[PDB]
Amino acid sequence: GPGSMTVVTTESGLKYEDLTEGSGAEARAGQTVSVHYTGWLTDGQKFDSSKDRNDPFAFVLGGGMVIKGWDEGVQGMKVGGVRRLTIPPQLGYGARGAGGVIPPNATLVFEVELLDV
Ligand SMILES: Cc1ccc(SCC(=O)N2CCCCC2)cc1
Repeated sequence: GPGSMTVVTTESGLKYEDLTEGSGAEARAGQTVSVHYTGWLTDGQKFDSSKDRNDPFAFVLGGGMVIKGWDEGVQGMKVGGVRRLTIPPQLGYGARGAGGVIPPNATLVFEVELLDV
């Protein structure tokens, strides 16, 4: 009624959460799709807001211009759907990580919102 709430991990390691069911169409491979991305720290500190550009991030799914959690996340995400994709410190920035923005060892919380495909 009010909504669902569950967490599940994949074999790759990445994770994702349901925020808003999308009744449109799952992202296609080899095609460009516009979606909004939001980077949040372990505490909730925002370090990236696609909304800044005032437009959806249009990128080709399965091209190589994103991270594992991205390809896998969008691969399932549907138009108008919103899911919280959780990427580890290994499948994200990398062993180096950001100077002060993001720590070396920590879970990165990224929000994905499909606007169009
Ligand atoms: C603040 C900040 C500025 C530049 C970067 S690098 C962009 C990046 O690595 N992205 C991963 C795939 C989704 C789009 C963003 C990371 C953080």
